[PDB]
Amino acid sequence: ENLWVTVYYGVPVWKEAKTTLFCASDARAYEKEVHNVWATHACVPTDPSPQELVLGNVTENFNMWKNDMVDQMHEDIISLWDQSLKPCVKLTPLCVTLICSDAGSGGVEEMKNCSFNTTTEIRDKEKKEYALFYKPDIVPLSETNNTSEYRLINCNTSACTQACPKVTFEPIPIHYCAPAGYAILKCNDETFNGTGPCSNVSTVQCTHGIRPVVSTQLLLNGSLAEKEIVIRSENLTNNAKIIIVHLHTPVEIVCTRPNNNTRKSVRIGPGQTFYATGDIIGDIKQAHCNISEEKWNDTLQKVGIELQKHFPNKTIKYNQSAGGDMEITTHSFNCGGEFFYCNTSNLFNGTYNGTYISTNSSANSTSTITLQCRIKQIINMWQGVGRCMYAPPIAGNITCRSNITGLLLTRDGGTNSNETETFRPAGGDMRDNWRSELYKYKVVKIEPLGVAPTRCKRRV
Amino acid sequence: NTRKSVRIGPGQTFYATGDIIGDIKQAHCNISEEKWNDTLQKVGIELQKHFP
Amino acid sequence: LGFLGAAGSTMGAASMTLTVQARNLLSTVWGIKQLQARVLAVERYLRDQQLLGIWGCSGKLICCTNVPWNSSWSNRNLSEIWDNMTWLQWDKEISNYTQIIYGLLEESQNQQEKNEQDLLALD
Amino acid sequence: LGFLGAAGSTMGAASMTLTVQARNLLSTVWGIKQLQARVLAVERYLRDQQLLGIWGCSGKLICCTNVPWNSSWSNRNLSEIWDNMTWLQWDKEISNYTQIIYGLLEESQNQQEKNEQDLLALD
Amino acid sequence: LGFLGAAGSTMGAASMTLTVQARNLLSTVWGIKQLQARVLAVERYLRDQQLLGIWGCSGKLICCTNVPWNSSWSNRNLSEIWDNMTWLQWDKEISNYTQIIYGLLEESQNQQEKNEQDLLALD
Ligand SMILES: *[C@@H]1O[C@H](CO)[C@@H](O[C@@H]2O[C@H](CO)[C@@H](O[C@@H]3O[C@H](CO[C@H]4O[C@H](CO)[C@@H](O)[C@H](O)[C@@H]4O)[C@@H](O)[C@H](O[C@H]4O[C@H](CO)[C@@H](O)[C@H](O)[C@@H]4O)[C@@H]3O)[C@H](O)[C@H]2NC(C)=O)[C@H](O)[C@H]1NC(C)=O
Ligand SMILES: *[C@@H]1O[C@H](CO)[C@@H](O[C@@H]2O[C@H](CO)[C@@H](O)[C@H](O)[C@H]2NC(C)=O)[C@H](O)[C@H]1NC(C)=O
Ligand SMILES: *[C@@H]1O[C@H](CO)[C@@H](O[C@@H]2O[C@H](CO)[C@@H](O)[C@H](O)[C@H]2NC(C)=O)[C@H](O)[C@H]1NC(C)=O
Ligand SMILES: *[C@@H]1O[C@H](CO)[C@@H](O)[C@H](O)[C@H]1NC(C)=O
Ligand SMILES: *[C@@H]1O[C@H](CO)[C@@H](O)[C@H](O)[C@H]1NC(C)=O
Ligand SMILES: *[C@@H]1O[C@H](CO)[C@@H](O)[C@H](O)[C@H]1NC(C)=O
Ligand SMILES: *[C@@H]1O[C@H](CO)[C@@H](O)[C@H](O)[C@H]1NC(C)=O
Ligand SMILES: *[C@@H]1O[C@H](CO)[C@@H](O)[C@H](O)[C@H]1NC(C)=O
Ligand SMILES: *[C@@H]1O[C@H](CO)[C@@H](O)[C@H](O)[C@H]1NC(C)=O
Ligand SMILES: *[C@@H]1O[C@H](CO)[C@@H](O)[C@H](O)[C@H]1NC(C)=O
Ligand SMILES: *[C@@H]1O[C@H](CO)[C@@H](O)[C@H](O)[C@H]1NC(C)=O
Ligand SMILES: *[C@@H]1O[C@H](CO)[C@@H](O)[C@H](O)[C@H]1NC(C)=O
Repeated sequence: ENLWVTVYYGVPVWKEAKTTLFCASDARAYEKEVHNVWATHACVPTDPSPQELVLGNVTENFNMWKNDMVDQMHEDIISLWDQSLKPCVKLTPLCVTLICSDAGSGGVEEMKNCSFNTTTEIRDKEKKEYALFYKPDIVPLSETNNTSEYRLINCNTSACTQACPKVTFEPIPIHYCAPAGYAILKCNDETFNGTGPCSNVSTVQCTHGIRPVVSTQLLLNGSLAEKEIVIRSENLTNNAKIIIVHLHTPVEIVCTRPNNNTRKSVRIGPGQTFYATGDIIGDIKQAHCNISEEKWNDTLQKVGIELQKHFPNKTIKYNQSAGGDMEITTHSFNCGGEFFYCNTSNLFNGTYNGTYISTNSSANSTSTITLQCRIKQIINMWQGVGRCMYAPPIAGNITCRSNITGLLLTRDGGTNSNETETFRPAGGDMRDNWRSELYKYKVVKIEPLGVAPTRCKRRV
Repeated sequence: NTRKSVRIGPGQTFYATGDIIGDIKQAHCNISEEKWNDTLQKVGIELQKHFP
Repeated sequence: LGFLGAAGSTMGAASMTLTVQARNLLSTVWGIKQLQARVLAVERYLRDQQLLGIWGCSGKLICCTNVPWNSSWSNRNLSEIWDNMTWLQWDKEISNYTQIIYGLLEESQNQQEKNEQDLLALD
Repeated sequence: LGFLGAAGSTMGAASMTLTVQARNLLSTVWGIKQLQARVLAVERYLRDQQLLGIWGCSGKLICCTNVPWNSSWSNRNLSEIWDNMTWLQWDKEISNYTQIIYGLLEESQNQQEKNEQDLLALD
Repeated sequence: LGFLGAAGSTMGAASMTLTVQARNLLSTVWGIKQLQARVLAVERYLRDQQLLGIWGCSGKLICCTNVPWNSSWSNRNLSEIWDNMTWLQWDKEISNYTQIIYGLLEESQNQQEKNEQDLLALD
């Protein structure tokens, strides 16, 4: 008639906690005999059988703006980017004054000759060499009106470290897996705002293939949405929170380049050599990118018709960024080991007033949007603690036939009685891409012990 | 005055002593007299247990 | 059926699925994290095993203990407890009185062991 | 109580405090030392638990064996040992003969298991 | 006898020496390699202990399981196995059949535990 304490093993209860995570990669990336993909060879091989168990009738709170997986992702990418340049060449003796001039043959705009002198195997003798450095990597140091003295940009701040000429910067997928005694709750709701309750939560060992691309403004290769466009924001009231738009129908984007000569090898010490741009064989053409016109138009129209839900009696507008330097105001990414920084002025030129304009013309697919841009070599990413990379050039022509999946916008300062507020592309920190990728998941700790009062009593 | 910042390389900048504004005074230390006197006196009267 | 088969089900319905929910407790830069997760899994499994092994319930699910249940912990009848409430909110309201319960089972187990010692030494 | 509550008390009173003392066996420059200490704590606990598990006293705080007790090890009476001697000088006295006792418990466990196997396979 | 005292001895005489080969399973430049090897040894022992405990044979060296042995596996007479053969040839000609034996032991333990909880609940 009384009650006695009974211990239960295997009780399904959760606790919110933070822990370190594994690494999982496919077995097809281990066949390459050259060490590459920024050291993604030490991960345990994932099983070829993904297990996903759906929970019955439970709800769960979710918050992606205060998450531990995003911070661990950012710290892992920072530390592994800093680790891959340790045995590489240091660009210490390239701080010499560069006697630069325009080439005699042709115009060759956006490049300068910049011939210097460097030490041989003897510390006494020095020999003259030449290269072809890009225009944004060259700073005119000047005490008078001298139009020939130039120096390297990264010899003024820090670092001066070359990338090794054997690794690749391709985005190989990785999976973050919780250890034993931990699980990952994943929300499968199609209308997930980003913060709040979820009614279709499922327990998961670990995630899908996460592509760690490097991008600003627009978002490169990644997972799509499920049903419609989905808009995420922290507060959606202030003008300092970067709003994320997650698309449903991708838009094809390609990028090209002209032809370089080769990687001219210049020796600057015992064993340590660097590869610069030699001559240029062919013509001089701009390095551009192409995006389909009608796909971008009705994609931005769908973004307009669903961004008008939160602003029902207002019209939206688009323009460029509000000024700044090169690295923040331009959509920047990587392809084939070459970095691209391109303005998006022709992509954010429009407005939506609440009226849908259909485009029923199958014979007008010829029109495309072009984006003209330049290429940097000395790289200052992460906005600090970056250990500035000198990317070596690539000999042949390169192509970046890719996929677009998301947009990073930011509101402006809205004046009083305004109904035509504008949205601008945003740069910011690198946490936003992985936060847009790790929205579904939350790490959790299971506790398999419990107590309960029962009618059972042990034998005396 | 301040840390005079002298740059000797690509990012390796050190800070040396710059100027001095004012007069020149000697960096000193101060200890109360009677507290130190009776503290050393207590040290002596308790150290006298091991030396008769 | 692996992790969390009936995590939001009835209290009495979770008793028949305990044999399949607690089966997977053990089954450079990215080498240190693997080592730390490995050691942490070892710590969790060994702590769980010894804590289940102090009060004489090693390797046995649904273990019965002769310590009386005080009415100051729940003060509500067992019928609606075992057919109305899930595990999570029950764990939320029991979490303030876990150390006293663990001490009571430890004392009861040790007294039981001393009683068995005296009983076997009486012969 | 806490960390070694009956650390100096009566031998008989130190037999009812085994649970509250054995529970705490698992609970950059300064990152290697913490992990190494945690691993060696696991090493010591697993060695102790395995040594308890060899002679058939696994999961029991107090266990009895059938090996005879030689009088040459102690040559002392039971009553004043259990009511007058603290554990510390007792372990100091028996420390010259622990390996013989461990080997005798090991041999007695193996012989008892072989007799149990013969009796069980006889049927 | 220490390491492998009966690695080629009589099969019937090798059953008196399992304790000494089970007592010793745990006993900068090289601050990580020995740490990884030591943690690997700990998880090897823990995997062995969990695999022993998963079919109800924990804390007991020679445990018995009620699942039968099929005639398509060994088809050989017991007397000259236990009086003539050694362990190494047995591991040579049985190790290709071990996984289904482990599955049969797991299913037999599941059946035994389910009959045990049914008998406890019906009483
Ligand atoms: C988003 O998603 C897109 C789609 O996958 C990615 O684009 C791919 O980028 C990779 C580079 O990381 C491209 O791979 C490169 O292809 C070049 C051309 O390949 C053709 O020619 C070769 C023979 O030369 C054929 O074998 C092949 O089948 C093609 O017909 C190669 O020349 C490149 O070789 C380089 O890498 C190897 C391996 O390290 C080196 O040994 C070489 O010397 C050289 O350096 C390379 O293989 C791939 O082609 C692209 N896909 C498509 C469809 O074009 C984006 O990178 C991805 N991310 C972003 C941010 O956009
Ligand atoms: C950059 O200037 C160097 C000279 O400082 C050029 O190198 C010369 O190229 C001509 C080609 O007609 C050779 O005849 C000379 O012998 C070269 N001089 C050297 C190597 O010291 C170099 O061509 C210029 N760069 C470009 C792109 O024209
Ligand atoms: C060395 O780097 C510093 C940055 O720490 C440069 O300072 C600014 O650089 C930008 C980029 O050209 C200029 O627009 C600013 O006018 C510079 N000054 C300030 C106060 O912001 C500095 O110019 C670099 N050195 C040289 C010689 O260019
Ligand atoms: C809702 O929860 C109850 C818990 O009593 C469960 O029995 C029922 O199956 C759940 N509903 C669904 C559709 O799973
Ligand atoms: C570079 O070094 C060489 C050493 O051979 C020297 O003759 C020359 O004057 C230096 N300067 C330039 C601008 O070439
Ligand atoms: C929950 O997500 C799963 C994912 O496989 C899906 O099959 C299921 O239909 C979802 N539940 C509801 C109620 O839509
Ligand atoms: C941010 O959100 C909180 C609560 O959701 C709200 O009180 C606050 O006013 C918001 N911030 C701004 C700038 O509106
Ligand atoms: C974008 O911002 C500029 C900044 O003054 C403003 O003049 C312009 O009207 C805005 N819209 C467009 C479509 O350029
Ligand atoms: C991008 O294009 C716009 C429009 O032609 C132009 O004003 C701007 O200078 C270009 N470059 C950058 C870095 O924005
Ligand atoms: C935007 O589009 C209009 C009309 O298509 C065009 O006149 C204008 O030059 C474009 N660019 C900017 C920066 O307004
Ligand atoms: C650029 O490279 C691609 C490789 O996919 C090749 O098909 C194309 O012909 C190249 N461009 C030119 C102008 O040759
Ligand atoms: C991008 O879109 C194209 C066309 O739908 C598709 O073939 C490609 O697989 C997509 N990219 C990724 C990474 O899925």
